[PDB]
Amino acid sequence: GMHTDVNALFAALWQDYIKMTPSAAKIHQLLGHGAPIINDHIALRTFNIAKVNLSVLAKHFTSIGYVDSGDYKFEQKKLIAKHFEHPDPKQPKVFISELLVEEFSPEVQKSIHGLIDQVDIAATTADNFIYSGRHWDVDKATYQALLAESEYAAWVAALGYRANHFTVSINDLPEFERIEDVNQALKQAGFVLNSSGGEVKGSPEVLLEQSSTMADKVVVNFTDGDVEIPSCFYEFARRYPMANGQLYTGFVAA
Ligand code: NI
Repeated sequence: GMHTDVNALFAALWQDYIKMTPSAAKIHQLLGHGAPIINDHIALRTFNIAKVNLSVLAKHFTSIGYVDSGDYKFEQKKLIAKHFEHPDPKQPKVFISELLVEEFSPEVQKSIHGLIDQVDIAATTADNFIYSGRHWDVDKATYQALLAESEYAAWVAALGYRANHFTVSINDLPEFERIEDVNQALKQAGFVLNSSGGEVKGSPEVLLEQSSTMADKVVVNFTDGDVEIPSCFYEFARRYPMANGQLYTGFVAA
């Protein structure tokens, strides 16, 4: 059955995540000097297939005190999502999204169903489910067909059930005030940041600023090949107070 302790769950999720994301292990040490770092959030992904849907993943958190705190729809990416909050403010928010499989070609829908058909339903209630990885055989052509319509779908097909990212709470870092200053320390320590949308996405005026490392790389063992792909980035977020004084809790620019 599922974890009973919130600290143990995140410990196990992080141990799994850093295997894909060595940069996160290094930056965690850099910023915290060996102390634990407060996280703003983690992000998990799935498909809207009953066996593995948003609600199934969410039970791993609502069973140990998380509360449903926000509903989101992302139209362009064909996603719905929710975030969950724990009564202890040291604990990360939990962001869980699911791809709407019906929005894709019949061929992609069949392929995605084919992967999830291989998931043992019993695995979905075990304690390791959210960091259990791949439960399916998948070949390169299947990966490419998914990738042609959805990077999200391809990522889930390649890596399975594992954290997509952890996000450091800049608010809570005792030595830093500004995301720009965290970004500068990261570059000075020899990490490279994603600079596509600009190195900082958002602004104080939209109540949220985020930045990230460039994704590390991992080898995925497809049925017909061993392919190197991007795994995960490590993210950084500063939140700002709304009109009423509480921090903005959303996940894109307000
Ligand atoms: Ni995030």
